[PDB]
Amino acid sequence: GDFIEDSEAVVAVDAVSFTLLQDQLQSVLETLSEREAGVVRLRFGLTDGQPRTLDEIGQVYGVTRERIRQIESKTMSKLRHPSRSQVLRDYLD
Amino acid sequence: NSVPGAPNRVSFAKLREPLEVPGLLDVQTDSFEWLVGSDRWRQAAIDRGEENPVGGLEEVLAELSPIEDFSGSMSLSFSDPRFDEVKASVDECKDKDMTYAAPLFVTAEFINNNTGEIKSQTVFMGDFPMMTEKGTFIINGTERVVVSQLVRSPGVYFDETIDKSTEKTLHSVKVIPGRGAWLEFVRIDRKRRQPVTVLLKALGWTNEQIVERFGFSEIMMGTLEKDTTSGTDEALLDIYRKLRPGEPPTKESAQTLLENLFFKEKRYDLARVGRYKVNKKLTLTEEDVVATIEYLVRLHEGQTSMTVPGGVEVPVEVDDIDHFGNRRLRTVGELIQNQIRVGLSRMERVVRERMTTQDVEAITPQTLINIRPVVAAIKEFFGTSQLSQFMDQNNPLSGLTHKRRLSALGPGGLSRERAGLEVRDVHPSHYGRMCPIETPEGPNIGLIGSLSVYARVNPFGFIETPYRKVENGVVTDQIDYLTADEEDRHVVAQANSPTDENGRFTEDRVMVRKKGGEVEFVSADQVDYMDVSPRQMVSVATAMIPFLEHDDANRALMGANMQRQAVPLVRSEAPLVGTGMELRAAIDAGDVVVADKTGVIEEVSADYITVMADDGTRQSYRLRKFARSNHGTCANQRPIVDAGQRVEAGQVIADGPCTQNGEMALGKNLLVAIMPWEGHNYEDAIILSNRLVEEDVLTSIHIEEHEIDARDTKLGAEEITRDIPNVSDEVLADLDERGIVRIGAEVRDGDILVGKVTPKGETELTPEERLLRAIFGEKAREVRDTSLKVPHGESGKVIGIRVFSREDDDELPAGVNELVRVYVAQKRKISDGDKLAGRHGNKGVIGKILPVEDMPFLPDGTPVDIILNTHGVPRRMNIGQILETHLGWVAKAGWNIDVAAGVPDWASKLPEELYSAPADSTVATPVFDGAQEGELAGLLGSTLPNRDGEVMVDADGKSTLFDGRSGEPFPYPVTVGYMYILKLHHLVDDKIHARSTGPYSMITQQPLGGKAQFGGQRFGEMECWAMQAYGAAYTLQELLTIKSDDTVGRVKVYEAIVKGENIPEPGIPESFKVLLKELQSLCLNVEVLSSDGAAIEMR
Amino acid sequence: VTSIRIDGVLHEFTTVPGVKEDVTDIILNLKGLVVSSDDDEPVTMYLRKQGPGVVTAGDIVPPAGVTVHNPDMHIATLNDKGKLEVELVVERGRGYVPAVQNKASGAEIGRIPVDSIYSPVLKVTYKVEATQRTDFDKLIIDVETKN
Amino acid sequence: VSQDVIVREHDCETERGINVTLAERGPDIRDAHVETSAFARTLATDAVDANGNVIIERGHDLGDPAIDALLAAGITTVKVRSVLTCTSATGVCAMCYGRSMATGKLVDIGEAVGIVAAQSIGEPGTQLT
Amino acid sequence: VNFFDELRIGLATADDIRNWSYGEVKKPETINYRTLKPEKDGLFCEKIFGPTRDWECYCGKYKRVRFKGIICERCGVEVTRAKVRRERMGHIELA
Amino acid sequence: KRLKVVAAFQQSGNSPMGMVLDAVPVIPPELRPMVQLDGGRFATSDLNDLYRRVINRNNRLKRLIDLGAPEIIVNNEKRMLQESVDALFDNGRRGRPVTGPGNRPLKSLSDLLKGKQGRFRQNLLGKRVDYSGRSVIVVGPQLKLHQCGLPKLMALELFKPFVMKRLVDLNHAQNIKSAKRMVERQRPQVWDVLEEVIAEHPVLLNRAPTLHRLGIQAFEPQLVEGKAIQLHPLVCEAFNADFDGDQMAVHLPLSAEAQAEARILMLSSNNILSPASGKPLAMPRLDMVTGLY
Amino acid sequence: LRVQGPREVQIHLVKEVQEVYRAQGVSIHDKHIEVIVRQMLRRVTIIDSGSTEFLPGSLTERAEFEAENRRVVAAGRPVLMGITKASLATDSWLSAASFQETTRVLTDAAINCRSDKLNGLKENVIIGKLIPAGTGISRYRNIQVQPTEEARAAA
DNA sequence: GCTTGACAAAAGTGTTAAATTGTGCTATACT
Ligand SMILES: [Mg+2]
Ligand SMILES: [Zn+2]
Ligand SMILES: [Zn+2]
Repeated sequence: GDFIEDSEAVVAVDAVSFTLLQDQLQSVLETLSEREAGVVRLRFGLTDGQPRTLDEIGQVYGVTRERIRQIESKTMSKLRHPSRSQVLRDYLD
Repeated sequence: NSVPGAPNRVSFAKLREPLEVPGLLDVQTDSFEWLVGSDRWRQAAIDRGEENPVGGLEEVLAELSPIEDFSGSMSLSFSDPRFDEVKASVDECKDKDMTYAAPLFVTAEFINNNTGEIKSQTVFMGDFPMMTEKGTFIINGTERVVVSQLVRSPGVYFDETIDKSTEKTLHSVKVIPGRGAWLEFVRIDRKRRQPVTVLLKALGWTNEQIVERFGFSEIMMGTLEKDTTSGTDEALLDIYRKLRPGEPPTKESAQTLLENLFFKEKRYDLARVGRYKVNKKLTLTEEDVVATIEYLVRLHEGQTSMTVPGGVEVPVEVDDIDHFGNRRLRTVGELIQNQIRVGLSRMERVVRERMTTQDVEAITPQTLINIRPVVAAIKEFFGTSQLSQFMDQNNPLSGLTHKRRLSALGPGGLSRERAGLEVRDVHPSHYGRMCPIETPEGPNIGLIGSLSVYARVNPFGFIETPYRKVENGVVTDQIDYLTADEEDRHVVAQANSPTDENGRFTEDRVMVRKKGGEVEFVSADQVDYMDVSPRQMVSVATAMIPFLEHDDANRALMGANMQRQAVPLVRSEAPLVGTGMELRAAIDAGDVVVADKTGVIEEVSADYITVMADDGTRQSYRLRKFARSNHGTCANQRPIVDAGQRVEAGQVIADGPCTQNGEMALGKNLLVAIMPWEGHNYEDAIILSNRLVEEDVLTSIHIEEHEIDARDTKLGAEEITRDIPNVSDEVLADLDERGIVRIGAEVRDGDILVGKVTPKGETELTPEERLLRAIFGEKAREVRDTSLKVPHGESGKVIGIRVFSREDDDELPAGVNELVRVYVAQKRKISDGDKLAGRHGNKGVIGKILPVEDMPFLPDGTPVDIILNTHGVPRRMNIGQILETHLGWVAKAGWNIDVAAGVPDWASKLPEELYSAPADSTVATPVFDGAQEGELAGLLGSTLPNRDGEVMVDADGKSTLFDGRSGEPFPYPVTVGYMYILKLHHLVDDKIHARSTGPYSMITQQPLGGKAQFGGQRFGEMECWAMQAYGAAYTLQELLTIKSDDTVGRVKVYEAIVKGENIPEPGIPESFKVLLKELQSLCLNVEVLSSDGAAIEMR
Repeated sequence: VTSIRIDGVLHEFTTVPGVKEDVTDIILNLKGLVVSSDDDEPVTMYLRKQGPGVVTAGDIVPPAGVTVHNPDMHIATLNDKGKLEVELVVERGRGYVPAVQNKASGAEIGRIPVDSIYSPVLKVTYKVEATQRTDFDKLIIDVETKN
Repeated sequence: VSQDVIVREHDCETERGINVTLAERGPDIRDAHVETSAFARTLATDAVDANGNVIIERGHDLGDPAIDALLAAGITTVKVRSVLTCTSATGVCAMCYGRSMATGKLVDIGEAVGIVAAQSIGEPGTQLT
Repeated sequence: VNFFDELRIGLATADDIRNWSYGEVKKPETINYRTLKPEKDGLFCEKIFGPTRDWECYCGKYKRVRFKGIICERCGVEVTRAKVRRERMGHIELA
Repeated sequence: KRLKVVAAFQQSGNSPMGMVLDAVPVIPPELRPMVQLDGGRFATSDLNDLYRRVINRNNRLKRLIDLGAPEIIVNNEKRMLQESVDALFDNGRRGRPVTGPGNRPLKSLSDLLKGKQGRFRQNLLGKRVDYSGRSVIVVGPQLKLHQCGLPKLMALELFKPFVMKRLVDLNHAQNIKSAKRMVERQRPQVWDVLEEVIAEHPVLLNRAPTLHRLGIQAFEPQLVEGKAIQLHPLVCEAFNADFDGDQMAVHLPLSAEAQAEARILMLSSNNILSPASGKPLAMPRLDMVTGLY
Repeated sequence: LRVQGPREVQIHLVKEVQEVYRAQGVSIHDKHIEVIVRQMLRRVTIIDSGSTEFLPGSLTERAEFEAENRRVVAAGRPVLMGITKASLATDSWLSAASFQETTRVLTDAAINCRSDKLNGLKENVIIGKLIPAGTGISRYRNIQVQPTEEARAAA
């Protein structure tokens, strides 16, 4: 019985790097327009942890779901832009 | 010698072996051949001894036949066991993880006494594991050995213990059967307060018979005079309530109780050993229970002779349980027989009951027979039993001594903890039977031992030793094998006593052993038998220590143990100074290839060797090549013969792992210097020439086995694949299509061997993780990565791959689709930290290895390979290691006489034909007749040159070494020579461990120990004591909180080191929280109170 | 000699059909090769032998600018089925350099790295004799080489 | 049994002690062991020769010089501070315990001398036949 | 806290035992032979001892940390860390 | 004697009723886990079969009570119920112990606490620890008394989180993830970094068995080639260290206090005399005697 | 003990113990032995209460016996007891449980309703507290450090 | 800079069939 690993045990190096990843995102997001960053956070549920539908994010900014879908595509090609993405690469897994 | 291809190794023995060493694997093969009773055993017991040989299988089958219920209306009879040809070959089984077995068949006859009908049916008992030529079994693919157990033979044994209080004498007799309750004098079934007289009447004998039979016994009359039992049936009642308390008896039950307990054959088991022991010494007979009490009364009285009332006279004396006459030794065949007997009796239960509820005339031998419990006994015996062990093979010698081991532990014997030191001590009767010098150093000492060289096992389980009988001061060629009982009968002449012409006593008086055994000096007049040769008492490994007679038993034991600890080298050089056994121990081990017919070699390949016999027949032998052994050593074999070569039956065609030219080579011959050197070789440490690295003289290979399977999971099927969810294409660079490492690849710690994947869900990815997915566009994959990687701290080249697929027909346990095994191998150069040793018990780690440039080096410019510290030698009584260091130099440089004109005085006793040997010739000094001190000196001067005629060593075995560091000579002459040193299975690569963070235990959060788990070190009770004595509270707290059990604190501390912040304050150890919970579960209310507020909650 | 490549074998621990020596016991033999090279830069030698016989260093065909100084040396013994095709790489250096693993170098799965001994010299000793008062010292050194 | 015994204070101040034999009856000759008994201790009371001059004051460490000095004056016994007589409420006191065998000086106030005693006693036990 | 003063013991009364308990385990059942999930009311039951996964009820209707400390009206499992599965006790009421 | 028990119940508020159980607590599931090993086969604590007998018998008792049943049957159930709760708490303490397959007795709740393998000695008074290693030891003759040879591979793993930080400080690695891979693959840059972090950072060395506190001492680590541990020859006496192949454990003190205790209290050169006889220990011996003699 | 009195038993036991170790060539300073012997004499048998609060035949600590026996406005005798029996008498119930006879200890503790103050060092080890010895003593662990104003000036 | 409508995938939701699971029962006589 004492040879069994605990698979749900917290690994220190990951929780720390996850803390560090949570830092780098907060920074990269600061390079986006207030609404651009705000839409990404709600879309993926960064702050709350609860993701939101395009219609729901359109409800906070007062637009259609399609408008949000558009703003989403743009900020993502902005995020995909190498100057923003270069730093997050090593967090692949 | 006497072996066809035997290499030429000159002996100093002054005697002649009258008897070749017996086949020393015999103890295993004979026991098994008896169990299966093949014609090879038939002829043996027919051509001598009893005329009705009964195989072990038939023997246990006679006990079953017939099966008859209380009615006797039906009888199920068994007979005629039969085996088919072995399912698969040994090689095939080790590969396919099956067990080497022959199916067994039986004839089952069921008879109905009412209808008089007969039903004969052939029955399949199961696959019965067979024994290899080498004396082993293949159980689920692993080679295993069944060690023989030491036990107390059934019989009546008396012991005299002085009264703890009155100091008066008392016996105290015991009778131990094969099976059933045991009695002691009547204290029975562990029920005290029982007079021995009350039962003597329970049989129905009237008191006058007591006064008639008791006779001269005074306490025999006073016990019946004191006993208040009146009548034979009333005594059975005083016996009935003590034996069966709680049950009101019946005259039918009161009488049958005693009859059924012992006399009845079913409940009480007469042993052939017990039946033979007491029948001569005096199922169970009423006649026998009287002679018991009679023997006892005539012991405490002091008479040495008891003539039974109607019986024959025998000595009345105490018995010794440690005397081998009373101690067997249940061999492998019997250990199997007993486990079969159990399996049948469990089946007889289902056969008996089955008859009742089965519709009659619808019952057949099969319908009553269910074989589950019979095969289970066998399978459950080989696994989980302590007498069935994984064969110990790092070298042929280790394997050969594993068989031939006899241990007193196991089921049917005493536990390791209870037995006292009286059984561990060597008895005088161990001589020539069980080697006294060989046992474990751990707290198994004396419980495990190895059978002697000439020892042989009796059909009854008693060890016999060969002797040569002497008559009228003349030793005959008659060789008689005697047990311990018949050895106490006679006077055993010493092995070496001067021989006279055609042979007879020369020395005025003879060395002899008495029945004490107490040694004595008497003339040639009174002797009967003599020893077959020196080293009868010694075992195989013990007999392999040159100059054994010069080393204290302490260091000798260590020396034997460590020979079986060595590891096969790539080169495998044989010992320069040997003993007798090296030749015959390697062939009898089976790790060498021997030819069974005279003939000539047709082909020699690294892969196989074929020989064309004079018989016209054609024999071929496939060579084991880089085969991984049980513990990871290398079994590689090499052919020693060439195409044209003629060869003779029993010769050696190919060398095994540790052998060279037919003799055991457990190590290399090295040039040794015994000076202390600059504090490097100190306190048993050793220093080495870097030559031993560059030239791969101590190098050895090693092979690890890695295994992974793809099974069916509730969420899908596991798939071996090359696709891994998150990796660079670099890690996969060495994987083939299917995702298994390519043969010939190089693998580091953490490299992938077999890629595997298992389904996962529902995942619920973290938001921070799902954002990167959108950005870099890598779909979160459907499955987790569970893949086979190489353990931390390991490395090598990929040797071979074995794949078993369900898609392919193959075979596998339910749920397992695919199994792939990967074999990694590495060359291990001799490394600082590895453990080396000689045959004398001298051991040490390599502390340093120097450039061959700076080393003590002889006048030739010949560097020494090893520098051994002078200080360890003198106090350890191992000085034999200095002798062989001298002889080693002799054998390496050659020598001459000493003649002319005449032969010098020392050589007179006498080296024969030994007067000259060339350079590099190999020597043999059998243990108890070896070279002698005089003969060493005479040889020590001899012979030049290095090349130039100058001599490098004097008659003291010393030389002037030049320091390779400063270049100046060492002020004094130093001893140099050649010593035989072995590389041992403790290696630094395996023993170096380190951990920072890693897996934790499930129930306790502590790190889990062992290298497999990447584990941490145990800081124990005693370590905490030391910490407390220092007064380091913060160190002690740290080790016990944030370095093990503190689940939040251990991740914080990491967070602190990586950010270079201060290390935080520790929390509560999880183990303590667990303790509170475990006490609560006992209904113990445990509250943790503060100063107040009273109860604190752990959460 | 640094590394070696044998067509049939992908690694050190197998056999070759018809050859008496296993690949590892052959590498041991090739250790005793005493070669010499003008160098610089690595250069491959070549050895191919068929049919029965005994292979030796003489059977090694050196490239232009290298030579084998003990062709008498036994490598492997071959039989009717034995065929041995092996190339050897000779580099230049000094001392003893342990086999460089091809994971560290750029080599592929086929290359067998081997321990390399670059030591022209074999065995060396010396001695001195003074020049009585006025004594001086004269030393003799005994130098032997591998050829 | 001894693990909770630690030095809790500098001085309990008791005058109590035990009488060490410090040889005897000669010449007409140190006790075979004054090294494990008298040395390292601290004097409970002044050591006085006849009639006499008080050759060593109470509280002295009793090194090697002190035993030589005392021996000259002809003192065949000395009263010494011991943890047996120590009156400390908790633990024992430095003065009563005496010199630390490790430091060679008065024991430190943190020292846990029970564990050290336990180990000092048990360690050689392997050598006890 | 890591600093407590006293630590006390006593006989646990049936009432103490019942107060510790987060439920009475009524069945000698460990886990389902097919799904391998904890059987309700048995040993391991998530309703009493706790959730197998963090902030995940047995059925899953409430899967999110958004509402901790609410019980699923269907499966009756509480939404919180699976760590409580280590801290929580049951009881048996003897007949 | 009988008073000692009767008196004990007066002063405490404990109702003596507690010695009879109306209800039995049940231990949390993770302390009696059931988990599948690698390959899917399952393993669980003995506690669960023990709890199973109890609840099985209690439930049968309820059943017989409700039907109505002759006392012989009902009383038999209560006797069985009593024995099962015994086995649960302490198995074999009365009668033959409840056994599983192979006739090995099941581990009771009492079996957890008691013995060398129980909670106290196994998991409480000692335990396995992070930031530790071991290897075989070799002689240190060139070392200063306060130093030890540490295998560089061993040092690397021991200090892994330290160097990971350092090589992120120096720009060798851009993020912690890269730093971790850089150490695992042992890229050559790390070595120079290791010497930095290891400098003047002490470590504890222990050899079992630990007899006196001197069986643990702090030293100054020195990166050493090879997989063995270089031990100063003057500390053999205290550790009772044979070079016949003994091994020693290394422990890395972390907090400032722990490192202070190492340098001040446990440092090799500050512990010379035995703290029993006061005689010198690190004093020369063996070779060093005959050399000076 | 009964003849020569408590302080003389100590002298005897130290001499006796010290004789075995002297026989085998071992040097142990008497104080180490004295530390151990001191723990055997620490209790006294209570012959009469008389108004206590103590029970006859019970072994109570000498200091705890002296103070509560005063009771403002109960006789015993010095008691020798071996180290094993002595350590079981210790006031820490979880210290006694970890030592030996765990079940016996826990059952007597739960009936006496025992409260452990966690003063001893083994107790603090088990719970992860700082042992009350060496650097863990209050006077040392509460040390406050600041640089001298003279030092801050030099900066 | 954003919105509309057409639209298909995705996700729920209710409705039904299939499977899984629980329980009762078996009457030569048998203790
Ligand atoms: Mg040792
Ligand atoms: Zn004091
Ligand atoms: Zn739910």
